[PDB]
Amino acid sequence: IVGGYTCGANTVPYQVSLNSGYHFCGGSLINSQWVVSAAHCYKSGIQVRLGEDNINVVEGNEQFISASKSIVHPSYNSNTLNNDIMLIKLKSAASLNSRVASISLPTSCASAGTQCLISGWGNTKSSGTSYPDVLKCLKAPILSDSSCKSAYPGQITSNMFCAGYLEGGKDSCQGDSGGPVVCSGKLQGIVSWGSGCAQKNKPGVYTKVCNYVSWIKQTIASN
Ligand SMILES: NCCCCc1ccccc1
Ligand SMILES: [Ca+2]
Repeated sequence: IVGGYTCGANTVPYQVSLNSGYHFCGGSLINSQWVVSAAHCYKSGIQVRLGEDNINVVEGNEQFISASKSIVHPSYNSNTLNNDIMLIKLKSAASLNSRVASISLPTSCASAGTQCLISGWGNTKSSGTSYPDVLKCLKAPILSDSSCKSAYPGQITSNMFCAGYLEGGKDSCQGDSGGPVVCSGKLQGIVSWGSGCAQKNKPGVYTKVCNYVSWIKQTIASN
């Protein structure tokens, strides 16, 4: 997260860190045994880390649980990142509490101008590299579909939206991938891609979760 703030411990209780010996992507807890992330975060050997603030220190509210199954979206295209969504089932159910809680799926899509909360442990610089240990947060509005498509000609599909600031300075970045965009209490986006971070006229692109709710609900119910 570039241009954001320190969230504070456990203030984003649905935020997960995906770990394969190191943090590599975020995700969102959507019930006790299922996490939503980006398909581009797919890998073997994932441990889901719940209840994290500092990812390099054991602070007392963590739950570490191996993934038992990953399900990349049937139509994920790694070339274009269309359908950049993946479900991860936990080997055992998380113990739900204050510090570890699920986030609701959308009932309908969000509108341009709606403010959302984006969070992660990604790079905090556009001027180089610096990875935080504690969770970072950013409030940002959903941008109009036309400003998104103007920013990224030929590359935005109906399964994507842009959020942030065309002026630059405030964005998601490397390491935030797969994490949440929460608007009005619902998971409306997943950190998906962009051109650099926090650059002028290049806002972040996010998977549009409202298009996937029926797939998520059917998949969970069958698995
Ligand atoms: N604002 C876009 C978010 C950055 C996502 C990302 C994923 C993988 C490699 C670099 C960046
Ligand atoms: Ca920790």
